[PDB]
Amino acid sequence: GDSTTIQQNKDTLSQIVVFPTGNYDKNEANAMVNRLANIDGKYLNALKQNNLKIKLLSGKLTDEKEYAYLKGVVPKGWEGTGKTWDDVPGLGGSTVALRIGFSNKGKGHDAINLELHETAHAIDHIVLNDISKSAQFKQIFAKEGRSLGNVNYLGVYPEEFFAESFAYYYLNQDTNSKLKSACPQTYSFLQNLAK
Ligand SMILES: [Zn+2]
Repeated sequence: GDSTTIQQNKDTLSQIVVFPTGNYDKNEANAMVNRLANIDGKYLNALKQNNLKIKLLSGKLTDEKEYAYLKGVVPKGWEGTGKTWDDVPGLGGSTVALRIGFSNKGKGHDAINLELHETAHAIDHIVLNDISKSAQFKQIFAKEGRSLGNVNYLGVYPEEFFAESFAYYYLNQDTNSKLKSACPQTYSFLQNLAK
């Protein structure tokens, strides 16, 4: 095809994205925002309507004043390695905060791309009003919820199954074909949300 949808979507992301104060990888930051521009303008416009910002980081999480209490708190599975939220690869909630180079697979998380996955935790719980609670989805989540692995993440919150399957549905065609083959009803659910 062409780049027209991506050019509009990267310009819509400009309106809600926040970069570091200096000393960061500008090609990988802009490539993260391009990988998120490749998703859908309807959800990008809806997060812009909801003023939900994209915080790109290259430093301590505790250097943002909204995470100043988040120094010694220990997240699930990091007690055994002695680690805290201050060094997290990225997170989501009232805002999504994302660490350049650490949102890559295998940097202290098992997700295939944590950028798109934490962004999808925002699309789900802002734009779709947490559709992951809904019993029609839940029948499929109980059927197919772990056929793409990552089971000590996809077994903790329902946004994890949605966002990992959504990342397999957006990131690359080998992951499209793997999700279609492993979670077939889930691809038929996701196409009906996406259309
Ligand atoms: Zn997650």
